[PDB]
Amino acid sequence: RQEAEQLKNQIRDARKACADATLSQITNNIDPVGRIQMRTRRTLRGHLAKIYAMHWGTDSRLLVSASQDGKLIIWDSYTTNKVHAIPLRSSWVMTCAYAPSGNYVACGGLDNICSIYNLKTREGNVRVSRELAGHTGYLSCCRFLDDNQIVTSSGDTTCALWDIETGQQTTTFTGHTGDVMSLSLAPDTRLFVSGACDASAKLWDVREGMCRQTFTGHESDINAICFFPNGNAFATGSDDATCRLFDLRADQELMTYSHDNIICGITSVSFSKSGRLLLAGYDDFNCNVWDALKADRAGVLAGHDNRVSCLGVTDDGMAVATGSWDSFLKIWN
Amino acid sequence: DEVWVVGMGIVMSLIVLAIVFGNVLVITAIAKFERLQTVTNYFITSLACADLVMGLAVVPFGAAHILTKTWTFGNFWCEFWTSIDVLCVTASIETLCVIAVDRYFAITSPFKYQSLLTKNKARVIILMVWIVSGLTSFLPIQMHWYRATHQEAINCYAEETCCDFFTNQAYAIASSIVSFYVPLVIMVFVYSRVFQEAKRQLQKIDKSEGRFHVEHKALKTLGIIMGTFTLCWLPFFIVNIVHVIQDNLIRKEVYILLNWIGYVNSGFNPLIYCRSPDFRIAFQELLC
Amino acid sequence: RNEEKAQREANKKIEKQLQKDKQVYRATHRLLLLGAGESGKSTIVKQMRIGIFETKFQVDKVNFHMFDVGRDERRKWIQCFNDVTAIIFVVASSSYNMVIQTNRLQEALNLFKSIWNNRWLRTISVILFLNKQDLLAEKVLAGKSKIEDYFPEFARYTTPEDATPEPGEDPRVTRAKYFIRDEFLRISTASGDGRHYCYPHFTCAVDTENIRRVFNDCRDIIQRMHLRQYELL
Amino acid sequence: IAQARKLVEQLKMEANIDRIKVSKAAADLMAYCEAHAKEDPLLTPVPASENPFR
Ligand SMILES: CN[C@@H]1CCc2c(ccc(O)c2O)[C@H]1O
Repeated sequence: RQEAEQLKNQIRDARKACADATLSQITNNIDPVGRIQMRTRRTLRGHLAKIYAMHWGTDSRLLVSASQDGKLIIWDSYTTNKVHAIPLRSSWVMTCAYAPSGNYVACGGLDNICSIYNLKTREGNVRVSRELAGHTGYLSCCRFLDDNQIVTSSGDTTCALWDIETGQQTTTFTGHTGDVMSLSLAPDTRLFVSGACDASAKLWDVREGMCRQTFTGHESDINAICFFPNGNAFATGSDDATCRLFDLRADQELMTYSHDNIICGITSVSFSKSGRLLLAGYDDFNCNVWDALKADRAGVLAGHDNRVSCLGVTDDGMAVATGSWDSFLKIWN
Repeated sequence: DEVWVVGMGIVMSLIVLAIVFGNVLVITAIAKFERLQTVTNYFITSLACADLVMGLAVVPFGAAHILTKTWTFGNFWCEFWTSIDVLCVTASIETLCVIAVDRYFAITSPFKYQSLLTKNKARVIILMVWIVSGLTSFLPIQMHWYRATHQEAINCYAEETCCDFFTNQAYAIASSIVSFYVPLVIMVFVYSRVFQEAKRQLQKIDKSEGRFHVEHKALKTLGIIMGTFTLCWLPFFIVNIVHVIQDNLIRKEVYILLNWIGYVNSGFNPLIYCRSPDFRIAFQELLC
Repeated sequence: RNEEKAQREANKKIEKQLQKDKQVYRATHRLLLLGAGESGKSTIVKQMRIGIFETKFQVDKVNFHMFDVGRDERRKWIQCFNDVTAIIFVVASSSYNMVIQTNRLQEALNLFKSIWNNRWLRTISVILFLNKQDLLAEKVLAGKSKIEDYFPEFARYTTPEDATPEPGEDPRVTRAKYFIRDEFLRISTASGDGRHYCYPHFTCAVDTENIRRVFNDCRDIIQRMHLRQYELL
Repeated sequence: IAQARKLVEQLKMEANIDRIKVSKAAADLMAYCEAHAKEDPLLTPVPASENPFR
């Protein structure tokens, strides 16, 4: 245990020595984005109960949402129509994902099983493709590496890489002390980071299977995770009111986003297409928009009767849709 | 004297403004926010719409009559205004009765209440209430079934400069019953049952947690709900039934004063049926 | 062209299906079976039956849905059970002298305090089942570990003036039962603000009338919620 | 026992890495944001004619 303490002290000393100047100092001369006003262009209605997860399709037109009613609805954002409505075996759902090819939709939750639904099937409109089992905890978040590979983050404090065709875990990632609550894939899909309740965000390498870096940051749990569009940075959403941005190469936090008035937690974090705006939800009914490079609040998104539990920015950056516990999906622009 | 007329006009204008502002604010709060859109709030907005209609049509023209002492508009407009007045009053009172019945079903049968009330059912109930209110007002007034065969009444119906209310026994009794007396009985039985339920819940709580620190509120709320409806409208319908029998003469001023006391119930209603914290937050967001 | 008509038809069919599902979902209540291990949750669950475990039972033509979860002290899935009709809390009242290191009853009290003061589970009433009454009676009646030895406040405790006993009972077992009950009730009363209450029940493995108790507790919960919503309570 | 050795090895693996100065990383993030600011519909108000949702 003495060697571990020495290694941790050496890592902290190296990080402190590497920090030349804070990102706030360098971005002083950058002009602020100014006040941003956003309006609810379209509101999606039909969900019976509160909504946890959402995912924007690669086409930037289709999005899928999950609710406790057991209905997994695929919406057409442009026409505000329901393309599909998939029932679920388990009413309690905590995650959902939409495959890049647009043919598969992943779901999971307290059922301890990740379910993949085949949207391409014509004999049956929607049906379960695989029943991915092996986790001993609730699946917090699932994401699609490809049309055949999926990575999930469960309450077993382990993230696993699954193979849909075979139906069994190809690789499992261990090291988190607490439950894993969020997961996001890097654009190249070779790397991904998973936030955990252990107040630490860890970076994983998919092919090697070994943890690479770990960022301490704040002390509360991490509920939301999201990479920068560049792929060399990511931001976390804490149970404390602080949102923090970390850099993989510098291996330390660059800037923390917090306000004196805000005391509630963060449930969803996503970046804009250019990365200039960090759109983060909150336990408070209103959402917030932060200037990533300056930690200056630009706009506030309000209009949800309950807490915001989902948020995402579409691939082309045209719109942002936040799914709150009010059983309503609101698309902003 | 001269000052008295100005004072009455100022009071009437203030009443018109208060009613219009209150009901418009309630309807706007219900419409703007999807949170407030609830099955019981459909009945609430039906009541608010009825109150707004009355305070915009019957109250201003009635004030113009009482100040002017004559009816400047045509003979058709007198009948139309009377029909609008009766329709609005009946719709408001029966909507109060429907709200009471909805609360009775909510507390009395909690399990079945969530199933046998639906948005379609609420719309059907509101449409039926407005249809019942219309048949009592428009059908008799427009087809001259309310007109009574009296010398003074026949003279009044002739000259277009005079527009008062003279009615036969049958229509008066039927309208009074349908508008106020059946809703009174239904509401009294409803609120007695709901008070019994609240009381028994209170003694059950006391039995469960008597030693630890954890019906004034129920009595106060029921008084604020029913007493203001009884006090505002009961005298008017009582004197209606009295002077229609004509066994005890009732002066026209005594009738008009009680009718306007009934009118102000529309303005009073938003302060009674929209005290919820959600409604208060919506009002605070709307204005300042 | 035809794509708009096809989308409209699909949306209309899906909306009708979701309306039927809305009726079915609003017509059914949901409960959470939350309790410490080895406290008899399996036996009581089987009594109502007549990764997650979902059992559906209906009484008086009213559908109840119960979900039992089965992994650490920290609970972040507990936020998923907001708006449930009631939380059923089964405890081993007989376990006042046990190692769960720590007294099992004290661990149950800590769990009750955590559940009561949780921000997400606010406005949710807890149905409390003091399971294993017979074992508690056997322990207290016979010579065994004293309650005062493990719970210091038991020495100053006295039987409440209500003193509602069963048809056959002993003073000592009644004192122990009521002390255990008022511990939970004292934890419950302080933090509550009238939105949610705690319903205590003394039950045993032999008893099979827990369906009626759960039904009555749910009826009272919904009635109290409706009464407080309209400000008559 | 065995867990401590695994944790120590994991910490050793993360310790041996190359870290670039924070100035370079901040410059890279600033350059990326400045370069891609022209193609961000959220940051700058897109015309209503080209906006798909309106
Ligand atoms: C012109 N004033 C009318 C006359 C009779 C009447 C009123 C209200 C409700 C009724 O059911 C009535 O029959 C009064 O507002």
